[PDB]
Amino acid sequence: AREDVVVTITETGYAKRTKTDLYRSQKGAGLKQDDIVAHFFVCSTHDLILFFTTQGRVYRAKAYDLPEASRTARGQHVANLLAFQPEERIAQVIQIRGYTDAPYLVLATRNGLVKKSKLTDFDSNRSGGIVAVNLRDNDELVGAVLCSAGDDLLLVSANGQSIRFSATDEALRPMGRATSGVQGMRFNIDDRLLSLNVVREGTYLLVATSGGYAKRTAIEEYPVQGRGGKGVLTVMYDRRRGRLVGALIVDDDSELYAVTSGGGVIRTAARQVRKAGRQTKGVRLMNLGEGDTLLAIARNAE
Repeated sequence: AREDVVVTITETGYAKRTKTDLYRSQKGAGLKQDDIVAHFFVCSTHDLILFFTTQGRVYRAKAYDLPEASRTARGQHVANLLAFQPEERIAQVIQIRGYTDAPYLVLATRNGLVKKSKLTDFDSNRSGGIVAVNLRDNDELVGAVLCSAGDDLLLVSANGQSIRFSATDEALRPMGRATSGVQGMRFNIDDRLLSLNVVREGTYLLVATSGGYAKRTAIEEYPVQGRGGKGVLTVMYDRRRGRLVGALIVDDDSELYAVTSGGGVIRTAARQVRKAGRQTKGVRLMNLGEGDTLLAIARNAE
């Protein structure tokens, strides 16, 4: 059947689809990570869902390949449904209509590498997973975005460095799938890449530390620089406050979850998080318990 569906993927990696009309009619333990809707796509049963993995592969599924379930169900674990390799996990999910939807796919790795490929290079029904990037043994894929050569990309590290660069074809050449990435950001041994995002106007980069200190900064405050540098600070670090646990792009109406160490999952909105300068320390989340710490922040996708 060809139907309009809502595809939901939880933060924990469980997926399902629900007919749009049914989803709209549907609904003592507290919130848990399975309740976090990480991805929410209103699409067709016949559209494609691309699952980029930590091992640098991409698995495709038509939305009809995701099981039908009520809004309340978490669904089926994607790694199990799509026969991922042992220990392979979801890194990012992108819904597309077809392979001409954007000119490029840009990927980013834990170790700060980036790679652009033509989106049509992924138009293959070959086995389950296809290689999207060649990774070294101690690297992992962390981000994947659709973009054009007219876009800027933002990379953010756990130690609070950020780099924004223009993803022109001169600066970031389109490359093959089964090749290594090029340097996106340079950082210390003790650092790692948290996120990759396409810059969009009117948004904010919301950062939060393990100590629970959060802030959001207008995207304009991130300077455009050459790919591969150390970038600039996006937080004022202090040992008492901790490293970054999350770096998300939000709008004034974005809804979020704070995953605490000792109090489960708490709801927060971007509007609850203080707007401040790029090199500011952040403000402790009010709802975070005293002595509790933050494990992660997650977007509430709907």
